Amino acid sequence: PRYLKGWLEDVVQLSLRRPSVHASRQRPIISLNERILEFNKRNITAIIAVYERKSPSGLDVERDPIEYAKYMEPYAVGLSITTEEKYFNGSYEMLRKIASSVSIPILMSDFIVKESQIDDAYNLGADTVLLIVKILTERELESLLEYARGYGMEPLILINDENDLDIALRIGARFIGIMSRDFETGEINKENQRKLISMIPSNVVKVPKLDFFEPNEIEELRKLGVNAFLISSSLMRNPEKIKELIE
Repeated sequence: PRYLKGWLEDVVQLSLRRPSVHASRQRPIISLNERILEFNKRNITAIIAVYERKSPSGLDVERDPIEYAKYMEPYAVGLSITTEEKYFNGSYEMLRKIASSVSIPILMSDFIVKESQIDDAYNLGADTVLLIVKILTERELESLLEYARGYGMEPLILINDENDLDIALRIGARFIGIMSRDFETGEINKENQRKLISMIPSNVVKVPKLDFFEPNEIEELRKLGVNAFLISSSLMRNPEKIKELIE
């Protein structure tokens, strides 16, 4: 990985030590990026619903992992499940149980720094994985991208700034996610996100991450050629809102 400090260094050190899981895939592979293109062709808004394990406050808005996934299955283009344990309270067992319960694409969201983590994703039933440019060297990103494609996965490559985007385009990323929060400060900056979006070539499948939204904001981004949306907070607090993004 790159030279890091703070909690990002801490989670990288944890991920380097993550034991590989002993599981056997009993699930087809459903390409998430290609399903997004199918939704685009049918003019159906493509929402990747982000599941969060625990609520950040005492408000009892926690969702059962299976009920949430089953609720989203008829509407979402895919699901994002976070398997990081220390800060996000995820687990491999939670991913496995969700994947055996639904038949739509599952994105494994974690801090992937070694090949065995992609093995884990495949063996547990995930259809693709998240790769984060900021924590990897250019050559590590290239290697892990080729490695995931050897499983038939097109990973979602997550960028935060102009340097990230430059690397991603040069290595031939076809599936790019754009953060709305700054990586170093945690502050939401929709303005910087829209700037990066507008620089991505049209033939790349591009996916901004959004916590909250207004319906008009979605249409404006779709107008720029955004292909799909990663949405978290608004759907955890009100899962039924996904029905308002489709109809």
